[PDB]
Amino acid sequence: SRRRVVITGMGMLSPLGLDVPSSWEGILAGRSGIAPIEHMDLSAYSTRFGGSVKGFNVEEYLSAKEARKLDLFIQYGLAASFQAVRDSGLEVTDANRERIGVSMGSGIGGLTNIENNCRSLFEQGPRRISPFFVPGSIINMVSGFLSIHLGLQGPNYALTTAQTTGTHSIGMAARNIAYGEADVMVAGGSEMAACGLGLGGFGAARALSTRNDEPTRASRPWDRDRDGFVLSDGSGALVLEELEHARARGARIYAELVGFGMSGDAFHMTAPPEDGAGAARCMKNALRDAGLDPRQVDYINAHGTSTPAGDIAEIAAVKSVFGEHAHALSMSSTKSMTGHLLGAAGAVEAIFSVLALRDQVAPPTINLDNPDEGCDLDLVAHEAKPRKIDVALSNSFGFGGTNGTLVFRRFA
Amino acid sequence: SRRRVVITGMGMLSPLGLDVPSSWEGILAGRSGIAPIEHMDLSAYSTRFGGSVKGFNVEEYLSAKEARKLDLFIQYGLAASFQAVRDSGLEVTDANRERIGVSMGSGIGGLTNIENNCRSLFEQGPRRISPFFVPGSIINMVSGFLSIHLGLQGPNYALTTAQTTGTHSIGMAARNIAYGEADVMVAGGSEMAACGLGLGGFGAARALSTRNDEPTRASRPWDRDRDGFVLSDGSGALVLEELEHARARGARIYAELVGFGMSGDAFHMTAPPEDGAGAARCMKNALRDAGLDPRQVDYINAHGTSTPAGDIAEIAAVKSVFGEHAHALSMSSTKSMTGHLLGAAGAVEAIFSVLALRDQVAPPTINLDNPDEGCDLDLVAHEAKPRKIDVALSNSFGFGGTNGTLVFRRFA
Ligand SMILES: CCC(=O)Nc1nc(C)cs1
Repeated sequence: SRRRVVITGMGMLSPLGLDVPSSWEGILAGRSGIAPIEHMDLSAYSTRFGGSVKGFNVEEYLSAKEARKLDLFIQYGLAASFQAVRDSGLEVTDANRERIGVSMGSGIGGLTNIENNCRSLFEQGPRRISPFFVPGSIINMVSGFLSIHLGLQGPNYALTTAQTTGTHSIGMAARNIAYGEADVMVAGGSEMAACGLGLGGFGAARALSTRNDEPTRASRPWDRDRDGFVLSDGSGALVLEELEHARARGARIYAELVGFGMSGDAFHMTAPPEDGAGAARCMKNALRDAGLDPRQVDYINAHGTSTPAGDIAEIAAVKSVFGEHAHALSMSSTKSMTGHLLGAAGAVEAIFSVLALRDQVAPPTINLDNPDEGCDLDLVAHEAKPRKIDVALSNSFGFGGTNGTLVFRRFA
Repeated sequence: SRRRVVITGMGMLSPLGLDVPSSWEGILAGRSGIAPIEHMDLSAYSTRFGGSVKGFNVEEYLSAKEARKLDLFIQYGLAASFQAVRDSGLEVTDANRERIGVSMGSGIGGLTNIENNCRSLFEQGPRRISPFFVPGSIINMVSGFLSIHLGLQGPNYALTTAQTTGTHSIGMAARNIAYGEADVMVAGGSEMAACGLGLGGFGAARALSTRNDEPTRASRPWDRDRDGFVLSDGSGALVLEELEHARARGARIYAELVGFGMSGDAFHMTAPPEDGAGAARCMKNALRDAGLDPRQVDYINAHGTSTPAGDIAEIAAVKSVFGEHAHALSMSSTKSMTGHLLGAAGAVEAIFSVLALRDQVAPPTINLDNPDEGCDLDLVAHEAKPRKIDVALSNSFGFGGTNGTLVFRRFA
């Protein structure tokens, strides 16, 4: 048998705000965090908008000297991790520090730092590359820096599974606790790829909305006028905790993490299969992991990226998995508001799924003005929907055909 | 309930050879694969040598059309994966494809692709960025492309934990099989960071040997004249397999993977503590995991990077863990010959550890002419030592104080 895993702490930077309760207020009001990107010449670029983190103050977390050494994606990781640990009330001691680990990941990592260090390498040669370039940019330094600052000696690692990183990080953090390798983990992801290489990289693949005239309307999952996803920045982080350990110290428990699914499409590098067979296997694996029958699911936080092929495959997968229950469950895409935080997408959407359990409300899919062929499920168009939710799914489907599903259940 | 995990396949690219056997003959013969780098102009760099993969033909594995769009780390990752799966004699069917996953990792990833597309972006503009830039560069696409080529629909992910990547990838892939998430995993890592950003970034942090005039003598772990690590490129992949699944198909079994440890130093972003405290925690967890008396350990394949601080911390860690038995076991650094393949160090060194069990031989530490203060263990200076090896242990340490230990033993 296996230990049960609860959420005792949550932390976040999104395009909707600098913490969870502000972000969530935005989610439930159907606000967009999408706007033209500032302080950057995007003239030669086909996309000029995204979800930026607005008014982030890194000195709330770090000295100016330590923040200077660290990619924006690491600063966002640390902010969310610190918020989450503080949200948990957890106290690290000599007695427990070896039982507390970190799995914070990122899809794309330190592009902003790689751009600046390239600028210097090409203009001036290697001798202007920063000393802190490697340790200030590599993806495992959110885990590394947080572990050093808080004295965490538990499992210390980072995942990079593109747009599935946050979901994988949280699920495999939960595995560490359930099989007794740790009692507490800080898990999620962070991303800042609304930079030249991010917008250029994804623009070159024509993966991005080019709807520059109405940036708030660009992200329209399942709408017949969608034209690709919206690149967004930020971080999610949860404190996962073994249930007995949480009860003993009198922790506030948001929800129980009951199920983790993984699967590979083994199909295509960027495109899912049309029937979502991989997402369907993953969701089944997640429900079996939880010992739940598909009928018990009430809410799904879709991947719902606003790509033609991606949005339709998720409908196919849900119909397949859930048969005569696929219309009963509510399924929204909060990317309609936040855009796609890539590796951080799963972290922030896990939090939104937890808070849909707390508040008994399905968040909206905004911009779903004209559902496409076959998109006839309860996609919670335009407006939040209060309803009964005992069990919430959060899905993530990534490049390389890598899939992740988390199942959260109400704790009482 | 926890299942046993054996090695049925291995595959490799190293500075010593284009596969495992040719690599291994180099290891046993004490050959260096370190040489001035020929593939670029490094006259403006303080380090102008490393461990290149020599004569690599990607068209032994992939069509030119696919290879062109993939970073060398990914080509190297697939070449090792393909070798390993072929060497396992495993056949992939509808019966088993859902039970076969992949976790191939990288510390630094697609830095050549990211540098070249950065060059394109600043000299020309976003219109010259390759459409294949993201899928052909991000770290999780070794696992992705492998899954697409072989039809592996099991758990699909990648770790990025710097110089620990390969050990963590292998260990967590065994935890997948152990806990029943998969029956087979292809796990390891790949690296190709020998570009301007790679040599420059590590050069700017003053971490690299500058012994440009004698590159074969540069990597000298525990020698008093060591002056930094040597940067090397390549790939290690292993087929991990549940024991009864291996027995059921008459798999040839190289050895059993009995033990995995992780720990955080929670000390420093780049420097190990002088006492080897987090390395000691990590080996103690690994040994307890394997249910072993620490006197059972015959051979340690050390991290052994040829840094002043890293090398001595290891002696301390080993002495602290093994007490007087620290004088009986043999410890060596194959990095004396391969140099440091970073996130792939853990993968090729796991294979070296398994081959040390099969051929009953401790590979040498070359260039160990004058061992440093405290470095008084059997470090297998100069020449391979034939000796009894039932239990072999492979250590890795990384930036962010992230530690990994694997324990292998002979299987009969
Ligand atoms: C190491 C992180 C990484 O691969 N990031 C990438 N971003 C792009 C846009 C391509 S590869």
